[PDB]
Amino acid sequence: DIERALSILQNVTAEQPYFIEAREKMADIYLKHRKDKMLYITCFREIAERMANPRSFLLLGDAYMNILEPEEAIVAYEQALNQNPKDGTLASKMGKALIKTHNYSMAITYYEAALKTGQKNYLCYDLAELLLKLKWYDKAEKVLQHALAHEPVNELSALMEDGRCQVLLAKVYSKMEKLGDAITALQQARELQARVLKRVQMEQPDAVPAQKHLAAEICAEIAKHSVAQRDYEKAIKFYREALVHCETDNKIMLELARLYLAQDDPDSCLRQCALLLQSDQDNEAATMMMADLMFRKQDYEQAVFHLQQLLERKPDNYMTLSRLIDLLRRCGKLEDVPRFFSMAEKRNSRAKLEPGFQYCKGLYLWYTGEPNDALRHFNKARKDRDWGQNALYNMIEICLNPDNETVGGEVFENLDGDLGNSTEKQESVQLAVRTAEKLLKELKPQTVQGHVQLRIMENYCLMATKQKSNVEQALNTFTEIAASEKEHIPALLGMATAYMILKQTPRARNQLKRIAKMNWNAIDAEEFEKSWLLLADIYIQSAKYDMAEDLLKRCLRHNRSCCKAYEYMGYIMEKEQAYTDAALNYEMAWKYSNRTNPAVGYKLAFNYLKAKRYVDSIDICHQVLEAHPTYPKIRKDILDKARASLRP
Amino acid sequence: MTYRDLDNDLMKYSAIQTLDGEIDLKLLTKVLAPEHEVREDDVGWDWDHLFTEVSSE
Amino acid sequence: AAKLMFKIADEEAKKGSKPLRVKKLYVLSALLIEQYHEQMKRFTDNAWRGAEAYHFFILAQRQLYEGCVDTALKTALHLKDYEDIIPPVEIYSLLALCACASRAFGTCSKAFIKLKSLETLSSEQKQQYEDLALEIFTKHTSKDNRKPELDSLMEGGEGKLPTCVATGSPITEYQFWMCSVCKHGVLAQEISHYSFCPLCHSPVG
Repeated sequence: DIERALSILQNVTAEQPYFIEAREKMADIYLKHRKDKMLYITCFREIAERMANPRSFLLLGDAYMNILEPEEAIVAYEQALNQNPKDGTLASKMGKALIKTHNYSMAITYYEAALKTGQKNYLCYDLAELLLKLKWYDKAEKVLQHALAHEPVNELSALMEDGRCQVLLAKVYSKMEKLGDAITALQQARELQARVLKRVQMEQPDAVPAQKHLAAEICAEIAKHSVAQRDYEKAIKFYREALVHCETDNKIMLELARLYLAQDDPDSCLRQCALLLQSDQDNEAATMMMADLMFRKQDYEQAVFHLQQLLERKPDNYMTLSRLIDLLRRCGKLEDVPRFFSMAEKRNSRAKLEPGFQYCKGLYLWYTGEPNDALRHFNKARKDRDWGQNALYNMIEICLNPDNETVGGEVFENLDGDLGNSTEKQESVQLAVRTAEKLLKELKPQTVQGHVQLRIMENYCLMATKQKSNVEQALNTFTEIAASEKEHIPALLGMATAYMILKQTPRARNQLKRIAKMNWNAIDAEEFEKSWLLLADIYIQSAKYDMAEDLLKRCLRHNRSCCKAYEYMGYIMEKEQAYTDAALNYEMAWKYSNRTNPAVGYKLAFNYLKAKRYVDSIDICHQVLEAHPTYPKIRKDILDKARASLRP
Repeated sequence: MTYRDLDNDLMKYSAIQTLDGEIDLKLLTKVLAPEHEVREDDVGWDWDHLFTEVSSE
Repeated sequence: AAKLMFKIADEEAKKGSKPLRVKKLYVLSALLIEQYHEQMKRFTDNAWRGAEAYHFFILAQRQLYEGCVDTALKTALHLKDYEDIIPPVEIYSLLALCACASRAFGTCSKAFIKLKSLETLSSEQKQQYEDLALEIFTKHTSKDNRKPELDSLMEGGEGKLPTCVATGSPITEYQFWMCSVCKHGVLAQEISHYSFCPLCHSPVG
């Protein structure tokens, strides 16, 4: 009976009580049932005309916001706020509408007037987060310092308010790089928060979990600032304090797990992972951190299986997928991957369009042996803030080194000359090098470590030019970085590679031995694996093959997929006249080239010929001619001598 | 393929993703159906066929 | 038959299916509602509503790909009426996009306020839309540098002009062509471009 409702509400007029609610109901009915915004607005203008007061003007503002007319909403909030200047809720609703209408100076000055009149706790946050989102972090800093310029008030509310103002000033000081002041502000918040707790326990005990959690979060931020100051022991201490406040907060558990990891306690890290997984089984970071610890403990089957279980809970998960892909690369079990792409596609038909899928797919093709398809799939990801940033680094790897060679390795850079002496290979490769600098210009850094890794890879582009001034500049940046950080593996590999290109091979040799003594880690892993291969080449130049074999096998122990680790080892087995074990290495290199390495194709057929396996040799001579028609030498020497033996 | 040859995957769509070289809209662009499925023709429909076609997809 | 065809058109809309497939599904239903009305000789009373919704949603995207972003904006403004059929996310995303490309950043602000209000969104999604809105607002403004005026009809008090199915804009003509099947109007100039009705694909007459 909509007309019974409207006629009753219309029978409430300017001289009667509750006319505001009656006209709001008329407005609401006309918007719901007649779809009429003008009947809604005229009912609301009747409220403004007949019953002008601060609450009716506030409600009129909110009505105009539901109607998407914020200018009349601001007129309504003005008609309220000039009458009740004490209401911080109205001043904040005023602030919201002024922000939605670019009236930022009015919002700022209303919040300043509310703060100067001593209004409620959150107004420091409203003004600070506004100024922060406007990137005026310095204005927020000065505002929060001015909001703390009083002698600290001993009231339980004011202690907690000043504690939150101090926490918020520390959150701003983080963006100011003022991390010591952030610690002092957080310790001053911890001092205030102790005074809060020692009254709350006696006069407000129902607030204890929230106030303990705020004390935990203060201790967590003190710990974060101490990580940025490289005092990881203070970081463990103040995250242990954050646990002593709250033993079961997901981020505090995960962060002390990260620090038990970072300070080489994998057992206490596994305790925090197990507790976190018991508190929530679907915590992806705890599963992946636990899987990495299983991988470090060589429980690779568990590391895989826990990421597989997490993908069977969450099929569309590009972090867990890309972690599982590298576990399967390091195990040498790449054939298991396509299942997990199909699971994402089955859950989400659009998954193929997503930059994290495109990043995971781009990684796979680089490991199967298709650098062009890897580049195509990385390129589709490349602008994304996570997946595109990580794709760009792998595009730069391919654009620097598309054949994945030891740059300056004498066992193979003295070969390939029928292509390597051509302008076609030279100019196309050097264009890829000179445009890897543009991929590096797309890697905008957000940390000093990001700037250093960026500068190193720009200097890897400068090395890869082989122009002497560029290679000397690269050596100089690498030696400058190594002088600032004597263990910085990507710079030490830079020094060695530049020295090899400069023919200063004795200076390269010691700077690689320097790396070879260090323990491996998952971040420097590729530069470790490259450095061991470049040092193994230099050891083959020295003919001391035993140290090369050790480096090649150490490389395979950290990553069983490495085709170059096998291809160098197969060459040593052929030098040692072990044509069978050479054929085993060449069979892996044939397989993991996706049969695109016809030089290994020749070697594999030739080693089968010498092993008195003439049918197997002829099988491979067909596979080489299939892989490449008109490929030189093989037909006459291998294929026709294997045929000629076949019945003697 | 060069870097420029790959960048063709992004070059055309950038004009819908981006405004004045200052703003990026990609979060909103997730709603868009692709141009070749959004295009329409001056071609007629009949109920038997239109039902058969919609049933065949 | 119309009710079951509408049930499919509703589910396939809510899946986020191909927009033109969903236009075809509501057109199949509307033609069955017309066949039930023919058999006489509030789902009963509004036959073409879902066909209009997906038609104007496709037309706004066509006008965006055509670079005609102010026409895309007018068509996307007309979609405000169809929140019962097309989820508000798609409407106000496409409206915010066309408003931003048009430099109607106040109309874009309207669409962003409408988006953030949605109770189906996470705080993360609300924040992501706010981040984009504030990026636009800080880099240009949160106000219209160029103004659409179609809200002059969409407030409903003065009534509404019929939106042309060929263009997604209100018909200002005093008298004009109307489709003998779906009974929507088209501008007497624009109908000359077509052999079949842009909404229902019936032959023009």
